[PDB]
Amino acid sequence: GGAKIHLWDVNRLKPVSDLSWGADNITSLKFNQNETDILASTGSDNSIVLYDLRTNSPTQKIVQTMRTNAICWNPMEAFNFVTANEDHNAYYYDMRNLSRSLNVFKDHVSAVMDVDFSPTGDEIVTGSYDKSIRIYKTNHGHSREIY
Amino acid sequence: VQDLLHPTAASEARKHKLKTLVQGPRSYFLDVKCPGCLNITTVFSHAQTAVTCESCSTILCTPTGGKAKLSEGTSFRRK
Amino acid sequence: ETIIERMPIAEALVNIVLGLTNDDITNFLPSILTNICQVLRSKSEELRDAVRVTLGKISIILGAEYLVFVIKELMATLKRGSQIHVLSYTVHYILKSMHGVLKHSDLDTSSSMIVKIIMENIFGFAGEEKDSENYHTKVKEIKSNKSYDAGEILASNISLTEFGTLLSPVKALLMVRI
Amino acid sequence: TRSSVLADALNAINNAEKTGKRQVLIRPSSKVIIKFLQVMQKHGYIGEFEYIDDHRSGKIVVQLNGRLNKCGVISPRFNVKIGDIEKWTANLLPARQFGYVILTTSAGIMDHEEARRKHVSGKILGFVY
Amino acid sequence: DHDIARAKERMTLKHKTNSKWAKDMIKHGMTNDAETREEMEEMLRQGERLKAKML
Amino acid sequence: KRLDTYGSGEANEYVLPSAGKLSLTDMMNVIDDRQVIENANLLKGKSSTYEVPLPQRIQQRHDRKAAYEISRQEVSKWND
Amino acid sequence: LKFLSAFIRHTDSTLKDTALSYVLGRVLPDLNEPSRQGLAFNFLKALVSKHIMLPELYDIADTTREIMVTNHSKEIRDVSRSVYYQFLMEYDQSKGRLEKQFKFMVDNLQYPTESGRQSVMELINLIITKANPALLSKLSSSFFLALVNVSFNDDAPRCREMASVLISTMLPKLENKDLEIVEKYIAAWLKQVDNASFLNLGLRTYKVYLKSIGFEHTIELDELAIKRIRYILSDTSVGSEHQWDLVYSALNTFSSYMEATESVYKHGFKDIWDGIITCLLYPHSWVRQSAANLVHQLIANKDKLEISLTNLEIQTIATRILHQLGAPSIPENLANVSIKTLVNISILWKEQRTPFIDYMVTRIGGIIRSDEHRMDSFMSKKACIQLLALLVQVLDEDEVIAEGEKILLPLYGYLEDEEQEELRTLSNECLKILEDKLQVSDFTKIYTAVKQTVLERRKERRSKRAILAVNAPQISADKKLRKHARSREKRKHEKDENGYYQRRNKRKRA
Amino acid sequence: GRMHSAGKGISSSAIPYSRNAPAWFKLSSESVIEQIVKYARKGLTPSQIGVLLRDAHGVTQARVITGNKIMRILKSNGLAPEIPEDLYYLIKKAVSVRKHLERNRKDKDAKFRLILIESRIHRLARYYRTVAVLPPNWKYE
Amino acid sequence: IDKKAKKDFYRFQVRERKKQEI
Amino acid sequence: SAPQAKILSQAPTELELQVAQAFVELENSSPELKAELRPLQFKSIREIDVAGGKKALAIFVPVPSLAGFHKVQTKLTRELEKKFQDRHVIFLAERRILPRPRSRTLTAVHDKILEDLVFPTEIVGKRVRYLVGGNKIQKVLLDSKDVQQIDYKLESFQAVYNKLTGKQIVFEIPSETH
RNA sequence: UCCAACGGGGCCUUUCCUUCUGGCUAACCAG
Ligand SMILES: [Mg+2]
Ligand SMILES: [Zn+2]
Repeated sequence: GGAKIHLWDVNRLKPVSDLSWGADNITSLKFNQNETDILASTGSDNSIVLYDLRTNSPTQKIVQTMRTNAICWNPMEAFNFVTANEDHNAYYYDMRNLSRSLNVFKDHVSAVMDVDFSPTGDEIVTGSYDKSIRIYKTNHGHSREIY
Repeated sequence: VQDLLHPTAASEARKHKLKTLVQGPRSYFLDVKCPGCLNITTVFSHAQTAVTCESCSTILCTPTGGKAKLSEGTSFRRK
Repeated sequence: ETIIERMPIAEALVNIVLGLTNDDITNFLPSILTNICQVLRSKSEELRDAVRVTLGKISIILGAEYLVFVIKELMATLKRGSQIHVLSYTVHYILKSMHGVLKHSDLDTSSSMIVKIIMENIFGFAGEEKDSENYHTKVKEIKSNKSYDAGEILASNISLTEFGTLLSPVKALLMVRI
Repeated sequence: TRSSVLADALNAINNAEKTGKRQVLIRPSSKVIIKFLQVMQKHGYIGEFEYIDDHRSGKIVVQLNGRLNKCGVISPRFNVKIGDIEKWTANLLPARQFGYVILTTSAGIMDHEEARRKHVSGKILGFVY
Repeated sequence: DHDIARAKERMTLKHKTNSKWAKDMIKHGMTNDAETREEMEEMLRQGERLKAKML
Repeated sequence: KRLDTYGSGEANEYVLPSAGKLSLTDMMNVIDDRQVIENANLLKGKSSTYEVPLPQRIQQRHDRKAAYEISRQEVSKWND
Repeated sequence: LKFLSAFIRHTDSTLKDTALSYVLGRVLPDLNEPSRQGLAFNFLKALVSKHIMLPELYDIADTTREIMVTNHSKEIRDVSRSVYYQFLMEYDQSKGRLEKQFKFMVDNLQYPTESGRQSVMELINLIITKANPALLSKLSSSFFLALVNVSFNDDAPRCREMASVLISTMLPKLENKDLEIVEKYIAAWLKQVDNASFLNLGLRTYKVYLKSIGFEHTIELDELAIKRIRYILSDTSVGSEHQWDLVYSALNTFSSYMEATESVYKHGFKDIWDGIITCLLYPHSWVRQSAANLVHQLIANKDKLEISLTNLEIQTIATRILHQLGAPSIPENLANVSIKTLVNISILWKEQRTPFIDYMVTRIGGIIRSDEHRMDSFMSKKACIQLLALLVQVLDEDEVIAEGEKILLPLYGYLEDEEQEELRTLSNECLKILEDKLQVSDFTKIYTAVKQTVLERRKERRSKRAILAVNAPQISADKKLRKHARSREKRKHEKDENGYYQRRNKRKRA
Repeated sequence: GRMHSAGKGISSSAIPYSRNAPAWFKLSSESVIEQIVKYARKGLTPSQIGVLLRDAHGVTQARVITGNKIMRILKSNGLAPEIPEDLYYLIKKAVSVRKHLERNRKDKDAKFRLILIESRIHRLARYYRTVAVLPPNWKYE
Repeated sequence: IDKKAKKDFYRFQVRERKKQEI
Repeated sequence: SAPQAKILSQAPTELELQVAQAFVELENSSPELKAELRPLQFKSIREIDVAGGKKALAIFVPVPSLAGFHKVQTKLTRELEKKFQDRHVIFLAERRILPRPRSRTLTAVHDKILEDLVFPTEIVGKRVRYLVGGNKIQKVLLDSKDVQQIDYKLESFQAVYNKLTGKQIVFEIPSETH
């Protein structure tokens, strides 16, 4: 994902497919871990786009009030993913219904830069611009730890 | 925290006219119908003059500190 | 005020000189050809186009055996700034004009000089100046790149044995990052 | 009154970097400001920036990632020879190859290394490191 | 409605064609590769699907 | 009254204006035979003309929505 | 796919149907962006050519027929038409499907885009040109009505011309029973005298009927057309309510009728011929052009007439053709036809002296010297000056001498802006013909007569203004003031509704 | 940023981004030019003319509606000021203050403001002399 | 409009005043 | 009225004749709209392709008549798009550019062409996004007056602007997620 | 015959009319 999000094959030197909702550039992207054909990307226009390789097309797009820096899919729930956002928050989303979030994580005091799931799927870790790392339980909106 | 590049439309509506990302007027124009005559006159919302119906010389609005106060009995529509 | 009208006088001079004896030809041609190429120093585009057509006609009258002399004369007179772009535009024009008269292997002697001009104007400093957005000029020699067409003219004439002259600069370019 | 809009832009960027702001707004913009920011971007000191047209001098919004130690303008815009460039890089930069001096030359606005490569010179605009 | 129905007919069609079983079909060819029983069953299925379209 | 030049150009019969505009239904009804009409069996029925293709960005919008319904069905398999 | 097509086409070995089924599965979805699927179409053409039977090929046929009519690229429509046509003609299909396929084609003939309709007519033409008589019989009545609709009313002139051409090549191949249905429709439309639109439909369809099956195949339909033509042309006066479209249609079909048979020259058809002569000055230009062509054949074939044109009638025709030329704006074609008729009439007058060509010459000179409608009179002047050059050639040497003064006088001013330049060049050509026709002495005698006559009158007029001034200085002053007022009005620059500034006299109307 | 005062106000007009006439404006540009000419003939200044047109005729901006400024429209029709409008009003304000000071010589405040007003006339009069809008010999009172 | 009108603003107005002055 | 009346060009093209025919048909059908359709007349037509595959009709019109054309544009354009389906109709004024025209005049007229293109909607703003690698995205923000219409025409506007000015531009309608 | 690249030649984006500045009296000298 750069100016356009491209699909590549190892045995070809030019991009194999061109995916893009429009003209806006793509800042990050993360493949799903269970439904391996589903991909999510983050745009510079404060948007999250969902893709499916089986249809070779984007599927859904939601715009948020601020930019999202990182996305991680739940390794144990194929339809759930968390987003690291610039409004100090990390948001938990369901793929099938993106009009609301499943949860909000609220403890950081600067932009959240990265987020990752534990492979057991019961915890997330967030890194921030405020020089700290926080660990959350997926079911609770405040961190249990700060490093 | 707010996105300076992509402000909310509600947030911009609260800001001063010159302090928005792209500055433009908060005024507008009206179609004011004369009471006695029913002709339509275009009037500026912040009109500094007592606009008169050309057919009747009938007062339609009165200047104030900001928006002009429309004379009672005069109907209006936003143009 | 009358310079553009007088340039074809140079074409008349080449014709009368070529009728002379060979010793006289060697004594008058270099003066005539050199003098034409110095007018290309001019900052007038219309004068530079008038020079260019006279050089084209003289090139037909002469053969490819005189092409090496003209190109080496052209490289000597045009050396800095927009003059580099004028050099390649004029070199293509002479090749374009001589397309009918040229025979097979006529450009072998001047092949090395041409490819240096071609490569410098696609990948060299001259090529970059043509691609620069900051470079605002109305000169047509610079906005227009004719190196690709010159390469086609050359490949139509070169003997296959010397075709490694074209490929060698390509290989040198390909070794470095691109 | 306003004398150098480039100076104001660089000061605002420095203060935003100082206070930990992830974005900064610059008003007014200019061609010189855009070229200075493009050099900064090419060398990795700033990320995306967007220009906003208001039929006036304009505005810019710059994204910051914490990678700018300092930026500044050199006022007045002293005339610089090819030989002088080294001297300037000695006076403005903390180390030998740490940062760039930005010049406006006959071939445009560029860092000092590219000015040496193209063999051009002119006046000095500022520095970034 | 026509374009919404037309859109649905595609991504159903693309989704079926991407199916891993369809990829198994292309792994043989040239009327020389071994004809597996599953391929023979599809050949029977191709027959009636062909009949439906003629009708 | 006034001379109608209709431009300054040669007369062309194909440019000649026609007509109330006559539909194909009007022409076939003039026969008033009901045995000639049935011979034109292809001309009776619902209109079969194709709709003009929509703009691609509008078409892609419906393609994206259709792709999204399918993807939701695939992931809902994981629900159990 | 391009290699795969050449592999199947040439090499004896072939791929499995399962492998072929998968590839068509890949092609079908991507096929709705045909612009970059050209090489895939060649692959599809290979499969139908070898008649390889796949279930997915039937879906390809349904997709590729819509691409034929909806896509904008010409190449894709061409290749998608070829693959669809071969599939339709070769692959096994149920009768229920076949009717639906041909139902599609007729309805697509009403597609909005003109390129879509043109592509359909390529497929219609293929069926008409190559199909079983039984198949054509089933579809003759349907195509005819659909094609006739497009020919009658369509935005694209090319589509209307194509629709007529398809009917022209379609009717001859019809069976007698099928053609006999077509005759009812043309007859029925003509019978609808109440509706003007039905008359244009009948008259225009009758034109296509001739030159395809010919004249006298069905006498009853021929007679109906003449009654409609007689009815229309009779009521061409001011009180008449007929539209210029209906008059023009009647003249078109009569012209085709005139070519078909020589019965037009019998005494029965004289009433129609008189109406044609009336239409020479009909208010619409297109009616004048069609009337002019008919009269040209009338004059060229005046001997064929059972009742030869009386010299008075011929002279009345000449007056009306001269009046045509004097009209404000006339096209190139009407001018060329008019002078050809007037030259033919001149030959008759020359061969048989008619005491009632000197009359023609003065009328030609009147048009050349007219200043009315200066902005649009170039074509009338061109015809007149070219006409004089033709009259000189036909007229005998003794005869031109008598009329040499009349010929050369109007052209003298030209003999002394590109339109003005063209007129002066034509006049010089005319003088050269006069010089060659005459001798050195007669030519110079005529030239001096005009030169002195033109120069004498100018100086004579110059004096009259002087005597006018001396005797009546005040009235001369008044006349002078009116002259300057007139000039200023013509001299002034005015803007159009589009801010287009032009001088008053430059303003052009007809 | 007031000159001759400590005020820091920013009140002003905000020109809209669009440079085109409003879609709801459906009056001929010629009729607007005629209205400008009648108002000027009655003696209104260009500033006051714009107020009347904007308040009562829907003319958002004369340049946007007609393509020309009111200043340029009037000059095309023979209507032009003797001196620029802003300089005109400064001289009149000086005259009213000087008239007041004749009767009231103890008004040291009014004496102070006349100095500020006159210094504002000299700065403006200097500018117009450079652009040749004002004849070089022009001096204030 | 009458109270807002200037007697001496336009060149024609001063010329008219010049006319009556003499 | 004949179609040639609507066409200012002395030698009309076939497409010009067809569109003028549509004009006169609309005039005749209309009881009173003719009163304002009749004075209006256009200079030329250009049929230009779009990225989606369909086409757009650029109708070049005189500058002073553009006001009346705008006054009737909504109805006239809907009628023409009915007559010419699969083609997008747009009215642009033809503005003088010749003094090789100068660059500043090209920029001014290109902007004015843009405002003509967006009509009936208005341009809320313009932005340039500078990406890290060096790419630039030029974006034009349109108002939401007639969003349901212009949403179908945004690609047509981009194609027309690229074809006329040779610039890549992206039209966006803020306040909506497209 | 059509289409896409690449090369050439001729036109067009300019209807018509007014309109550079400075000296001296529409002229005449200067830039
Ligand atoms: Mg104040
Ligand atoms: Zn009233």
